Amino acid sequence: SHMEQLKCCSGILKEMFAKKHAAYAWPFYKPVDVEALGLHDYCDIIKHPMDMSTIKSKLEAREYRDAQEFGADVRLMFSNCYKYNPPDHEVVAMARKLQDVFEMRFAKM
Ligand SMILES: Cc1[nH]c(-c2ccccc2)cc1C(N)=O
Repeated sequence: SHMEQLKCCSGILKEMFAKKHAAYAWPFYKPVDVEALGLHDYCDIIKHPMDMSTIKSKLEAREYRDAQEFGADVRLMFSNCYKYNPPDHEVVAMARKLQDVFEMRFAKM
């Protein structure tokens, strides 16, 4: 059921925003501020930017037909981090930690 799926998707994103995962989930809360120092080339490398607040708004505006469409945006957010940043950057390790939380929840639904 697509309706039951999207309510579970809202639940997964709720845990991702919770205090428990806050230590590594904070860089993915809001869209990447391209006006900040060191992020002048972000728009040149990342063509489709995605973050948790945009996903939350897209769920509320019913922009996802099913769980797979929600999952695609969550993975786009992580893939943007892996593409733009160097492999040894701290944000890449944080992305892996938050993706572990998502992948385990997304598989068990
Ligand atoms: C995903 C991501 N978030 C941030 C960030 C930086 C400062 C404050 C809030 C978010 C940077 C990146 C990145 N370098 O990819």
